[PDB]
Amino acid sequence: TSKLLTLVLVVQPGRVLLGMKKRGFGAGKWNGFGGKVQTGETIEQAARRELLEESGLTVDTLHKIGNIKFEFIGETELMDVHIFRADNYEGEPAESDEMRPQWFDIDKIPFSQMWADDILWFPLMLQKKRFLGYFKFQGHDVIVEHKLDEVEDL
Ligand SMILES: Nc1nc(NC2CC2)cc(-c2cccc(Cl)c2Cl)n1
Repeated sequence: TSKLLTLVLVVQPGRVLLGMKKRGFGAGKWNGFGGKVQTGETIEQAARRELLEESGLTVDTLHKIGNIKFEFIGETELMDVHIFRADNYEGEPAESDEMRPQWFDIDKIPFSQMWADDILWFPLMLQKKRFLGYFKFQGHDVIVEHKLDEVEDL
């Protein structure tokens, strides 16, 4: 089994918008915006909705930039995460019950308080190189195996 999940990174020249998750799974980490994809909708439809609800932003075009499956040792279910880049948006970022948004300069991204994988795939996302990966975790904080390829090489 895989759980279908969406993640959106809103980017401007030199900076990325992240949100501090205030509750639930991954509470206390900065991340992009997203969540579960419901049965009967597309991955993209979920992403647009969840961005608006969590950050206040409406996006025109979402660019598909990555797909990573995550496995946790000792656990059955995988997370299938679909990652998008937004280069333009309407509205202004604002705190919601789920997320507190904040801009970070690209040389100041707080990787030590993000999911452990972000530091490894962020450079591909920032360079607009579409990618595919597979990560195996030992608990929430330790990466046992990480694999990443640009899809151009497959
Ligand atoms: N950056 C990043 N890294 C992740 N790494 C996997 C160890 C969990 C998972 C997620 C993610 C994406 C969408 C929704 C949810 Cl709930 C999550 Cl947790 N994001």
